[PDB]
Amino acid sequence: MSGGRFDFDDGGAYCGGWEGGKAHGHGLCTGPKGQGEYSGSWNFGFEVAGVYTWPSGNTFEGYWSQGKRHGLGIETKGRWLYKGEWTHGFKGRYGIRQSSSSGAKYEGTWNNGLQDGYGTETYADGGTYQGQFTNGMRHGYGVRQSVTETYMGEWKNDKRSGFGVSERSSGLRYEGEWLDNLRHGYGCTTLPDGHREEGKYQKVEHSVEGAQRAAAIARQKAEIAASRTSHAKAKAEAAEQAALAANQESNIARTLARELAPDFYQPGPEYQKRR
Amino acid sequence: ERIFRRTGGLFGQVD
Repeated sequence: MSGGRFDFDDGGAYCGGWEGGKAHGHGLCTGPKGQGEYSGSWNFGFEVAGVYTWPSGNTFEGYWSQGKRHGLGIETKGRWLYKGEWTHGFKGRYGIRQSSSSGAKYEGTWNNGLQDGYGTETYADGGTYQGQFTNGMRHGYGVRQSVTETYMGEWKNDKRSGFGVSERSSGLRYEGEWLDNLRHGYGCTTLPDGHREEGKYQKVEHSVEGAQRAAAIARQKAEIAASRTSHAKAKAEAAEQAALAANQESNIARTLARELAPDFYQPGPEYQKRR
Repeated sequence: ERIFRRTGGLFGQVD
């Protein structure tokens, strides 16, 4: 019903609807010195659906709750793009991060804004990891596919560590213990013709049994990861619809701000202009 | 890069 322009002493301003002394309806808000811009819908003091543009031209397009990115949304940050769920200002739980320049992506679960839980990481050269992540790193069990070698086994702080099996499409395989992406501990190596090799890099049959067990586990962990990746893909697609809804409210807010304050400079378009 | 959001008045409290 009412609205207008309110100028803050730091150079920013709110221009849009208000009701009961709170931002309401649609509105555009700029930060200190007019730097940074939210444009979208509001409900009694809180953003709902809209676009935040940083001075660099980077953007968040999607849903908000209690003053934070929350729900579905898409973040464009130059080196990469994130689409999917947001929880109280952080990426997650389910979503996809995709490189702007290459094929590299991560699809799966996130915790505290980091790759964490289960997912599929696809690398620049087209190879994959599928399985467990902890705090951004391959940690637990998972399957490392190359571009046709494949590792199935244990991981610790982003490196093969513990029991694991490495088998190339030539038959060259290693079953045993590992340390830092390097054969280390008890474990043999089978040749393509069949020639078995060194024991230490009796108790080797134990390390091979532990290796083949961890490879079996890793294959199950990759299966879980594949299910999580599929859900992350569905939530990234829902976030494409969230971004479009956010831009719809942003454009309504730009129009209103234009009517309410024809002279107020909306910085968002110029930010995005050459990005 | 961090999101600026103003406190009070027109805006609901956050934390």
